[PDB]
Amino acid sequence: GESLDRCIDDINRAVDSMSTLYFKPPGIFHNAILQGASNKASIRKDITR
Amino acid sequence: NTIQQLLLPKIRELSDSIITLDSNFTRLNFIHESLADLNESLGSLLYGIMSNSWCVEFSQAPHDIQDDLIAIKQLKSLEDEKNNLVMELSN
Amino acid sequence: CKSTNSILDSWINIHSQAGYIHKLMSDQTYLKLINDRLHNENVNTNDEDG
Repeated sequence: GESLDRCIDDINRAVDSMSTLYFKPPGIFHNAILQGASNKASIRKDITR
Repeated sequence: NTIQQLLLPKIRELSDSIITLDSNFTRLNFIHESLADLNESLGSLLYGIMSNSWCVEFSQAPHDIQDDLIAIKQLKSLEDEKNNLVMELSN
Repeated sequence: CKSTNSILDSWINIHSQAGYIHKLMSDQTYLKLINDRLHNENVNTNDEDG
């Protein structure tokens, strides 16, 4: 019935909102710290950089 | 008729669960943004600290700090021994 | 979350070293010893064993 249509519409809206979510990418300083602590050669490469 | 009715509740709880999951993921996204901001602030502080570290010299940085501290506590204990021994002698 | 954890362990290491060397700087005897060590090196750098 119309309840089925309402449920389908609500699910579609929920999925559409779920797709539109954006998670912030790592910033400028996180990259520096993490790549300078990632690997033994990576620490030297980041110190050089 | 009644059989599509038999189904419809199941899709209804599915809809409820999906809506709850969507809201939970939005809250998790807020938490993720907060974590990113905290990471950026702390990483900036650490980067400044390490840049200054690669730029300054401290002339009395120890090298065997574990040996130094065990030696210090050993000397401390020997000093308590000396103090007990001397105050007994004086007494 | 893993990156945040890594940053926090770096902070933990820094603070642990800070605590150890604060313990070192707490004792006056070691500081006196390194002080007259500096003065001895001023008068004679050779006698490290001293």
